[PDB]
Amino acid sequence: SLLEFGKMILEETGKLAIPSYSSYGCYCGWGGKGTPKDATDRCCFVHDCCYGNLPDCNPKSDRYKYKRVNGAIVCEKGTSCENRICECDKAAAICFRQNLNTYSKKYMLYPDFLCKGELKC
Ligand SMILES: COc1ccc2c(c1)c(CC(=O)O)c(C)n2C(=O)c1ccc(Cl)cc1
Repeated sequence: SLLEFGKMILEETGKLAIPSYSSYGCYCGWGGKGTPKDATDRCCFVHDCCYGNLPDCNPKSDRYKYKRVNGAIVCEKGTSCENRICECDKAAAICFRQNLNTYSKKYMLYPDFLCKGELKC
């Protein structure tokens, strides 16, 4: 679920998901279109594609369980949808952590009109 994902993001990065990752670039949050602005935004593009692999799952609301094995995220067994949603969220949180060094506040609240075009998953 979005609330869990926000907690996983905060745990990984030390940034609050809202507002650091909820309106960032072209894909973090509302998403849709354009060339991702930077590595962090690319994390969000891939996460959007990951959710898109799961058209009959409901990632905003479906809760999954995960644990920490020392710092590593281990998705625990739930339903198929929950397992897959967890792996998508885990990857995004790790991606955000791996790209904190280039995270840029100038991309927060990035305007939709600067995000134009395709980019297939
Ligand atoms: C490839 O682009 C997508 C497609 C679907 C998406 C998202 C991004 C994000 C992006 C996000 O919030 O990070 C969410 C939440 N999607 C869904 O929830 C969703 C839910 C139910 C169905 Cl049936 C289909 C899709």
